[PDB]
Amino acid sequence: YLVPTVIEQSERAFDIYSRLLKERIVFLVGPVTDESANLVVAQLLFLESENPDKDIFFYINSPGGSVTAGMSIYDTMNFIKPDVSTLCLGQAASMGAFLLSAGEKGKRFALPNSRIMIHQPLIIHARELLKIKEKLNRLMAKHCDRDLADLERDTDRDNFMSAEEAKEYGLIDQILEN
Amino acid sequence: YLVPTVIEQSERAFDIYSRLLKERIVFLVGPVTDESANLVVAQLLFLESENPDKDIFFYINSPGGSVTAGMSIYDTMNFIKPDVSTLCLGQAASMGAFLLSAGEKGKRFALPNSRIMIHQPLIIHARELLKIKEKLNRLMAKHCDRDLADLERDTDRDNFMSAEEAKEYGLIDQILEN
Amino acid sequence: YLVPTVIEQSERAFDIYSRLLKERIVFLVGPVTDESANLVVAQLLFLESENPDKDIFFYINSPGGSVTAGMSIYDTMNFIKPDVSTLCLGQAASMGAFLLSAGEKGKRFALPNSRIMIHQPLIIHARELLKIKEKLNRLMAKHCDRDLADLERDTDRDNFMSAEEAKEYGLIDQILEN
Amino acid sequence: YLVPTVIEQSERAFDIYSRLLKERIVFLVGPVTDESANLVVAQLLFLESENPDKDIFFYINSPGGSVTAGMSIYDTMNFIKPDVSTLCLGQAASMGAFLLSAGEKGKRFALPNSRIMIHQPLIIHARELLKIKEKLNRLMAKHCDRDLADLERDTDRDNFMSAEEAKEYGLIDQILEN
Amino acid sequence: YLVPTVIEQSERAFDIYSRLLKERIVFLVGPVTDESANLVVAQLLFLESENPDKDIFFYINSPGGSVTAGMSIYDTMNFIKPDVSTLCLGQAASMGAFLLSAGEKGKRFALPNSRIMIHQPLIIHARELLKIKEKLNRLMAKHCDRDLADLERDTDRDNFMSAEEAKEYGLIDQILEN
Amino acid sequence: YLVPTVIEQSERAFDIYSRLLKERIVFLVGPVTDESANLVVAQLLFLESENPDKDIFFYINSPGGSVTAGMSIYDTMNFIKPDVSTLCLGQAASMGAFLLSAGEKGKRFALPNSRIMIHQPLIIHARELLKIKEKLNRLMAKHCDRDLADLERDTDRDNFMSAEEAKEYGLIDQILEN
Amino acid sequence: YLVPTVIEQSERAFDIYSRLLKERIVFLVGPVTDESANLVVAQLLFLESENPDKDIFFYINSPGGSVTAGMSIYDTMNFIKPDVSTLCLGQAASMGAFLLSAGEKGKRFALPNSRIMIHQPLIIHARELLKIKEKLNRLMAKHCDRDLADLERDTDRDNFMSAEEAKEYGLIDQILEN
Amino acid sequence: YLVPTVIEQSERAFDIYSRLLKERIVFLVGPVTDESANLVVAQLLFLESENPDKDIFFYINSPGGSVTAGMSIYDTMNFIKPDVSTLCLGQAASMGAFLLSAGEKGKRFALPNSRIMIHQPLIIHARELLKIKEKLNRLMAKHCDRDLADLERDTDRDNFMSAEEAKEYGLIDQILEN
Amino acid sequence: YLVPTVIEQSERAFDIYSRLLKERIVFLVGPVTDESANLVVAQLLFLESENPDKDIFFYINSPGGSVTAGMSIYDTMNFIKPDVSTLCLGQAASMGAFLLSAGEKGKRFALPNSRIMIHQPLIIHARELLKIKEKLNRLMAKHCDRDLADLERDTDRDNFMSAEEAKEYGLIDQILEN
Amino acid sequence: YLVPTVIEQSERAFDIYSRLLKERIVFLVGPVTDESANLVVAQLLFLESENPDKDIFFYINSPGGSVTAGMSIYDTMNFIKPDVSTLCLGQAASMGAFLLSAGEKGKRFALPNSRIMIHQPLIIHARELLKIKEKLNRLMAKHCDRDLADLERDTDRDNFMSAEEAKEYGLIDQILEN
Amino acid sequence: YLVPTVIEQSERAFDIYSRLLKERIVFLVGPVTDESANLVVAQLLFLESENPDKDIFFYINSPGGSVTAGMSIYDTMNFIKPDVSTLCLGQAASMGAFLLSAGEKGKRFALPNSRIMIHQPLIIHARELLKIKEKLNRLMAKHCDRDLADLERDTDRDNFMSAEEAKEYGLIDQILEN
Repeated sequence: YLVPTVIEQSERAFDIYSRLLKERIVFLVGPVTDESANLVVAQLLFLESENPDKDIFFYINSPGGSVTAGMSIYDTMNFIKPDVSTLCLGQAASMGAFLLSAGEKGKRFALPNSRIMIHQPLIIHARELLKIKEKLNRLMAKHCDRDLADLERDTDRDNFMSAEEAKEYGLIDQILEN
Repeated sequence: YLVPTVIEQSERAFDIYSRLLKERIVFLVGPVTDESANLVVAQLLFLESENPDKDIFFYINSPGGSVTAGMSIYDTMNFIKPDVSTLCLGQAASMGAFLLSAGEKGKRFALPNSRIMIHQPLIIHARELLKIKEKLNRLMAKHCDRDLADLERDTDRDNFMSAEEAKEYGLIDQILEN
Repeated sequence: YLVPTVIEQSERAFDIYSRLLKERIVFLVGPVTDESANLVVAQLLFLESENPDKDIFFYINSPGGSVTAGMSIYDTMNFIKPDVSTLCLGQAASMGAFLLSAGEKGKRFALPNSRIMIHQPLIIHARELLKIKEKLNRLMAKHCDRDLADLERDTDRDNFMSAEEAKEYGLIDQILEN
Repeated sequence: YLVPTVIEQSERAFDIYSRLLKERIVFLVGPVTDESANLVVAQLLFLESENPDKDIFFYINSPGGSVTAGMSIYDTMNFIKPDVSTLCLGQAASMGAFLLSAGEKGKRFALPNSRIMIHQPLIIHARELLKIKEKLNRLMAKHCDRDLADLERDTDRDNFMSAEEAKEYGLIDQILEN
Repeated sequence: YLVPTVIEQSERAFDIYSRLLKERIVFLVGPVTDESANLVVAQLLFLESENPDKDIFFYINSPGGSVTAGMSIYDTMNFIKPDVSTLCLGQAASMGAFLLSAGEKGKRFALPNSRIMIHQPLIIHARELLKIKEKLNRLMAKHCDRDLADLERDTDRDNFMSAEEAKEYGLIDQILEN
Repeated sequence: YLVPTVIEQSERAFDIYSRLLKERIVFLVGPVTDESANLVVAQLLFLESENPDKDIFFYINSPGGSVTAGMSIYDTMNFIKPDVSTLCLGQAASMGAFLLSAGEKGKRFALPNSRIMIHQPLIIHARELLKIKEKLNRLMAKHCDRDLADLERDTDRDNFMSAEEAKEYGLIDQILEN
Repeated sequence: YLVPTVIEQSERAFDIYSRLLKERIVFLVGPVTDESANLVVAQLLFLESENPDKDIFFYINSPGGSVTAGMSIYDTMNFIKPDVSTLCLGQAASMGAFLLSAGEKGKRFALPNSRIMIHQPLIIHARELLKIKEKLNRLMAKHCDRDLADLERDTDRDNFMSAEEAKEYGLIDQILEN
Repeated sequence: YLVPTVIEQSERAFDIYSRLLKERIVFLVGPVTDESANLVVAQLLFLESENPDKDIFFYINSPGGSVTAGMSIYDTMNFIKPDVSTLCLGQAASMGAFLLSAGEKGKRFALPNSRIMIHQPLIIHARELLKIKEKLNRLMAKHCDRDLADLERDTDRDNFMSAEEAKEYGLIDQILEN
Repeated sequence: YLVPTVIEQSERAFDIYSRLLKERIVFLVGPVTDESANLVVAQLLFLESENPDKDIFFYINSPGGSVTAGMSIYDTMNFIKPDVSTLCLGQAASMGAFLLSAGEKGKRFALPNSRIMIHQPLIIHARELLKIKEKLNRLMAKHCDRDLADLERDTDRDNFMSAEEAKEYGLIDQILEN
Repeated sequence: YLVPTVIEQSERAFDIYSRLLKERIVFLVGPVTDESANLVVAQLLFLESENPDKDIFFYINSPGGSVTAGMSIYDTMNFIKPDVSTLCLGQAASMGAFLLSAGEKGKRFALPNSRIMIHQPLIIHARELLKIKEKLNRLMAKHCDRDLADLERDTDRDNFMSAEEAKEYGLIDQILEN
Repeated sequence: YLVPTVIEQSERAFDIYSRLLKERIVFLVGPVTDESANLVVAQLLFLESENPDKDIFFYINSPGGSVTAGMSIYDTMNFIKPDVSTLCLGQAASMGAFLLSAGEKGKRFALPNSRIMIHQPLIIHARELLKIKEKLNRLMAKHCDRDLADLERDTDRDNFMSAEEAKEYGLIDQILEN
């Protein structure tokens, strides 16, 4: 795709994504891969360095992806000093929902027509996948202020939640209309 | 394709799309994908930032695409402060028609020889697709000042509407000859 | 993937990876190949030249790769004067775990949700692979302050270790939460 | 792969390989092909031109490749005035080992965990390959201060030598730990 | 392949091939194709224009290629005023050997370990290929100061000549060791 | 695969499947396709013709398949006079479970380690698939002596039932150990 | 697929399809192609020859196919003396529905869970397809005792009819449960 | 492959596999698939019918395969009246080892150089695979007169057992040299 | 390939391979696979059954193959009562040489221009392949009346032996000219 | 290809190749492969068995093939008692020429417009191919009553001989016009 | 393609080609390949054997093919005692025209709308193809009672001759209308 160039007044020419990175917006679009995860991490590290006291807005539009790739993003967000806010656009599923729910508590947002899926399909052998299964359900339960039993019950099913359902579940704090 | 470069007098060299983005024109061409949807969103966010009080012209030439990708565009247009006007060029179908009808009421336009299709083929399981089916028919009914029953009847069929038929249906407000 | 551009204040425009290389961060992402290994080496040599007394931070997110490619990285890290610190993000497996464990003793780190695998699948004939097998187990035993017998026992199995298990094993020195 | 950009203080921006070429380091990575061989030659000719009295460091990480391509490198190294030092990183095999052994006598180096293979698989008809077979064994014998009989015996087998074995064989002069 | 950038002192940044073109070196690497032949021609025309009295060094490393493509190079070399010297690196075969032998008489060189093949496989119908066969054998005989009968005999066989054999044959004038 | 030949004493040579068809056993193995469904139908029609008063044993080992293909089998079983008994071997899922449950009431069997899935993924437009969805849930409810509400609830989930669970659900009448 | 062999008592061994052809059953399964249409025709001609006064049962399970191929079947059925009865199993769509409706009036049957689609997608230029469109709608109107206007209205939509709806439409005469 | 034909004296010509089926030998060769499993089942059912009091010899040479396919074989062997003896030739792994261990107790054999692997890789979601995991470990523990804990420990690792180790484990009863 | 049919006088028509199986000749041609190994086993079992006191001639023309597949042949030959003679035609390598050497001692033959290779490339993890490596070297040493040390030395190299060299090595007993 | 069936009067139906095998004609057509070589061997063994005192006519039309495959044919022809005559049809090259020349001395024939090539391209390593090269040149020299030096000279070139040239060379004894 | 079966009254069932072979008609259809040429030869040899005094009718419908394959047919036709008549159906080109013209003089026929092309495209090196070129032109000149100069002129062009032109040229003797 052709990525548009915009001009910042200060003049500096940036592609549209770099222009938004300047505003501390990091995008995760499409499946989480080692490469896309590392770009998210590189951007998060960069933004902390430029100003440790300013929020980072992590926009998620993603069907899922690699667990380890997603976990590198997760730990980076928890590790770096500035709060990382999250926003769900279109969808957040599997690791995408995980990363959404993992944003700074009180700053996790969704747009009204988004769909959030907490199902973790986990696809290594047979007991290595379970260590992951349990680890993710525990972290989700923590993020959601829910019992481990509730996440064990719900991350089992590929059902989507509306932004309101996700808010009540505890994955997001607010729904943004304007 | 080779994308031409034009010179803005102020001089600044831009590709033709970036030059038109400078005039607040955002293009959606071809199928709506996560990547193309995110480029539309990135452009819409950018334009709001540069001047929240100036209209954005969203030009649509698209056969359809992913629902969630289209919904990220939809919510962005509804979310950002400046009115987002829409124009149908060639065609708008499925999600393209949705996004066309979703433009700011009173500023939804079509060119005379365009063809607009409101059919929503929806192609997840079997009851997750219906949540979408109903959600889109309700939003279309809202956009069109039509009963839900009318959209349930018409989004069922892959028939195309002329710009005049779309105007009477309520998808567009005006047809532009000059 | 589109790699974002950021601006260094001094102005200089860099892609995000080059911007982090400026901060002495070298990334190894994905499988270790001759090309990716040589890029790591080129970066390590460069950084030593710019300032031999400053630490290099080598970030690893890798499932494994070629042994000889990994060994060129290993010898470069041991060869160049400045300490090379390591960090595991997401995962380090096979040669990735080797390179992680190979970082400067006292400066080998992991993030809390990473997974470290010391299994060396070794995939030449039949006795050329064993020279490698033994060489890697001896180096691992050295890195870990473990008996050769312990590495012979554990590099045999494709089990993953948590950051805490890796710390107790002796692959890493510290786990970083913040 | 994305090749990082670094800044030379003098400022000049270079990719990492060009930055190291400035320091007279030429890399041969991966199989020797007509294109990669010609890049090595072009770099060697360039470096001689800039300063005929300064050593060139030729870093080799290569499984082998075309004989004629390798011979163009070989003759260029012997032809150009400045000594061309060599270093084995990871591995040097077949033509790679040939080029390693072919470096300036007294300046042929290897890293400790590298593996050097002098086997020449030679893969033209049946007697054209032998002219090559004999020519390479004679040149190897010359480089190594070994009898033709010894190279005829050893270039026959696909066994790898450790850096110490290669040093005793006569392929390299020194092993570099620091 | 990544082509290195070097800096000319005058500063001007050039890729390594352009930097050598500045020194009047033209490279023909790999098979002769319409595109690669035209690049050689474009470079030869350019160099004549910049300075008609300075020699051009045409470096050949090529297994062969299209006859008509090779003939465009041949006529350009004969046509342009400055002497075009030739050098064989690695190999020159079929059209490559033709172009090597076609260099300015007294300035045709080879490196010591190169291999030169004058066999012309000629692969149109059946009598169109013979017009070419005869034309090339006559031109070779001219270049070599040999009888047509000798070229008819030797261009028949796919045997390689050493630089010394090529010198005695009459394809090259000198062999360059230093 | 090679299909074995066996001899019937009466002698007549049959492939193993034809030999079992002679004993009134019809196999459905693998996905239900138009071709495999028609073979089942052809066999069922044949067997009724040979003896309308003898039971037909329909052995099912199938992950699912086309609905219309499965329905041709279903109607044939209901249509032909002799009772069609069913047996689940390995698995019966989607249409396979449907056909299993559809066997003559009182003669629906499963083997102890089989797994039965009543989930109907239904993969036409959007309201044509629902006519099918409802039709299949109603027929399942009939077969199982369950409310439509129970099948609407359970055919929604891709969970497998053990033979005992299927027996309690009402899909099978008996479990056969010997 | 393996086609079973059955034995006719008279003994004669037949594959299951040939055994049913002996009972005057002709199957059309899957898309109508020139080859499958010609097999249907060959069977119909054969059966008329063996006994011109006995009905032929043409079983249809088909999504559609070539118009000309379907028309050869249609004319053969109308041409040959014995009545050709039809039965819909699973489905009959496009040309399949045409051929179903085309059976002898009073002997057109469907099984209860079949789905019949009269939509004729017609996929030549632009006016050659219309000659077909009109011809098929006229023949359907004839078969159904419906106005041309009704078929013009309904063959326009890809909706499926239940056996009862098809009976009321006039495509079939009876629905067979037993 | 061409399958040889042999003549039975009684004369009857059989392919070699059918000739051995006559001697009650059933072969499972290669991966267990729905088709190969059903052929094994068809053969087992046939053999029981011909003589319920004669042993069946099931020869296994298989790396593994589908669980449900393997379970249909397992239940058939347990279900049919005559003892089913088993023999491991070459190897039995995963489901192959399961089926080997599942033979009639006291009649489970292996050849001396065979290799038996009880590892069950299980490759559905995440808790459907565990129902299988537990079910197979329980059945293995039963077959082997071992604790569930021992199978949970050993079916975890992809290690091979010699025939003697398998005998001591309890997978086989005897090793056959002659 | 078309396999010729020949007539046995007794008349019985056989393909040429079946005709030779009647003479107790079993062929192993090409790579040893599970399927080809099982055909060899099936033939060996058959021949023992027809006459346990008559020799079987196993003709080998094979580059190698699967170890486990080869071992099933090996154990069958050792297991069945009649001596199994072997003959090398063209070549026997890897497992082919193993099976050749494994024939009945005193009846292992080769044709004069055959080439026998005892190299065992063994291509599982890293210590599972060694169990095989050692097992095969021990069996070879047994077959050859050689020390384990000699086979460890020679099965290491991909050199071919002439029939005379194989005879002296101890792989074969006799060379057959007539 | 469809292979015709002919009737032998004695009646017995044979395919045309089997009918000619009955007349002791063995065909080698196309490249020599392990499979085609083994069919030739199987036929030669068969024919010797039926009548050891009758000549076998081996018809060759072949561009070449595997050496070991060809050698199995060669040794079989030399091994079996009846003279094996040879005939070249169309061509005999490489191994085909070898096998032609290898026929019984005094009974080696060619048709007048055939082309015979003794070039042995030999396409293993580098000294394993030479053992073959020398072995084949020695056998050819034997067959032709020529010096080893003459075959070393001529098997070097891919030139074709007419039947008369082959006769004078010593590859064939006679040329057959009628 | 399905090849029809016909019944010979004597009854004997033959495929249609075998039935015509019985009438001494040999067909060459499509390109001449080693396999199709050998089938023609096998048929010609067979027919001579059955009755050396009866004509063979060789029907040609072929665009061309391999020269050596065609020459094996040519020599067989000239070699075998009975006259081989030829007939051109549809076309005869290149080797097909050669074989047509090569039929027994006075018995070479063509059908009226056939097209005969004597162009010999000859598609080896460059002088091996000419030996063929000359040989074929000489044989054509012989067949046609034309000068070598005339065939050298006309076999040069890819023009087609009508049956009348071919008759006047001398390729055929008669044109058959009835």
